[PDB]
Amino acid sequence: MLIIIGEKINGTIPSVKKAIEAKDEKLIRDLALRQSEAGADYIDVCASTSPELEVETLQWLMDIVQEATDTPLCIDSPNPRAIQQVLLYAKRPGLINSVSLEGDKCEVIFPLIQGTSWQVIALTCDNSGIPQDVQSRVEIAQALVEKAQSYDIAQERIHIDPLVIALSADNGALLKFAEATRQIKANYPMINVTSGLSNISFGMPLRKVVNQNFLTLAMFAGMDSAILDPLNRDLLAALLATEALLGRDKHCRNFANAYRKNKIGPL
Amino acid sequence: MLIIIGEKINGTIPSVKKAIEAKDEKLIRDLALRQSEAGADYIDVCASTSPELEVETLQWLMDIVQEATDTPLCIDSPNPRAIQQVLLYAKRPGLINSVSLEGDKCEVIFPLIQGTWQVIALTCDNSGIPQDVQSRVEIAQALVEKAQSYDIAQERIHIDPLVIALSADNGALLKFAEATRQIKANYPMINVTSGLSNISFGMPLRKVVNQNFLTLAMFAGMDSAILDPLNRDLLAALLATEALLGRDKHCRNFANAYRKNKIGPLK
Ligand SMILES: Nc1nc2c(c(=O)[nH]1)N[C@@H](CNc1ccc(C(=O)N[C@@H](CCC(=O)O)C(=O)O)cc1)CN2
Ligand SMILES: Nc1nc2c(c(=O)[nH]1)N[C@@H](CNc1ccc(C(=O)N[C@@H](CCC(=O)O)C(=O)O)cc1)CN2
Repeated sequence: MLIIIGEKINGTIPSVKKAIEAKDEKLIRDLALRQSEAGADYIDVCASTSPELEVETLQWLMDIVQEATDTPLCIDSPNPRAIQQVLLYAKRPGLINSVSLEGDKCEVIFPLIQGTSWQVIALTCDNSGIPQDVQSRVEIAQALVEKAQSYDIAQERIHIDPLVIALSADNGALLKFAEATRQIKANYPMINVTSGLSNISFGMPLRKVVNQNFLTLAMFAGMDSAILDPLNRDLLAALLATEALLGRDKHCRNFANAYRKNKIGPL
Repeated sequence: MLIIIGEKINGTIPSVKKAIEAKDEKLIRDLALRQSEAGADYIDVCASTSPELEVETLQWLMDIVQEATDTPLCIDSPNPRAIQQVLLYAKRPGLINSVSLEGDKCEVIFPLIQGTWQVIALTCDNSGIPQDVQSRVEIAQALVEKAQSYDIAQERIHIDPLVIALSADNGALLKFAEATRQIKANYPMINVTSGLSNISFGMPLRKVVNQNFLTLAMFAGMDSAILDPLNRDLLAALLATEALLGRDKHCRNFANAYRKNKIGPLK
């Protein structure tokens, strides 16, 4: 069954930016609870503030989220020092978003989780940036798994993100995401492949439609977890329909339950 | 690449049945036109009336469609004798819906199109519609073999694996994809086709399920489908899925359609 990382608590979204500035606890609790109620397995928290305010902002977001829901945190920062300084504010282990072959991300994050039950998203990039092909992404995923192994981190705890690019930039963006996913899972059947949805549609109209269909496909290609907006009813219906279509919803009960509970459908 | 057989002109849709009984040509003319304008490659025509009226009703439908559009006909009848009696009324080669190993379907239809027409061939026989993969694959081989008897090339045939309701078999889509893989493997030049609505029988939000089934079936290798191209949401899925599969250079059909208002909010 697809693992859902709810994306909505970010500093990039203007309403969330404004709620952080205001210390608007109600808005953050409501995003937390409703993402959980829609089926999120992790609640992403991303401060998106300046460097010097990031750690305090993450701490505030984690405190408020955990008041509202027991669903575990996905700590989203591009600064491993920030992640280090907030890990202890989590009440239970969750997901770290993320590491990569860039700079010292692995050597800061992996000692911090080596021994505990934290999981980790690992992006397929390194110091030269986004890879320019499938093969490069696959080799980077291998290098990530080996590094993780040297700190005793099992492949099961790892969500490889092959950083899908925009379909407007490369019309093979999905055919290349599906190929990297097949090769990575072929080399590591216990590993998890993850993606965000939004990058795929950057540069196109009706981005929600494009995101949905990419999800519908990415699931069929083997994607195990995804960062997405589970408050998007249409997206949630497509998600659950795709779960039933891939033979993961016994007697289509979850889909039927979601409609009867008015989780999906009009409206 | 997905070849669209517009399903609208049927004798089972209450409104079209009333148009046949009322001889309301305008309605049929506008379904032919709108389905062509939406991109249909073939216009399915199905009488769905008392047997002894079927030939005359098929002829009436074929004349009105033809007068309106050059988009070729898909003659839809469960009675091969009816097909035989109306074939000469088509102004140009189209598609015949359908043959199967049931009764004398092949023995009637194949000599009819030998030396000429494309054909949908269902994977069912005198015992009914098998639900398993292996039986359907074997039935398809038998059909391709019998079609070869009349010099009908693989390229002219659209194999329909008759996908059943997901609520009746949760593996229906998985089985579709596997049948498709095997059939194509054996016959790389053939077409695989499906309708979209059977899959969602017995589930709520049928249109949602149908649209995700379409996306999945396209990635699985479906070549043609009988569907409603007047459905704004289904067309937006279809076109987003064409772009995601690498088939819409620069995403130009998707953008063009959006610009023309074809897909997206009706503003
Ligand atoms: N590891 C990893 N982490 C990530 C991303 C990834 O790729 N991989 N990409 C981002 C995923 N997070 C978001 C958060 C919000 C939006 C966003 O745009 N939200 C709108 C859009 C609404 C919608 O489409 O439903 C909103 O209004 O809430 C997109 C990605 C950042 N974190
Ligand atoms: N070879 C083959 N032929 C077939 C089918 C198939 O499987 N395979 N199945 C049927 C396909 N034709 C239709 C026509 C109309 C509808 C239908 O239900 N239409 C609604 C709703 C349209 C919509 O959902 O957008 C309407 O109001 O027009 C469903 C299947 C019969 N012909």
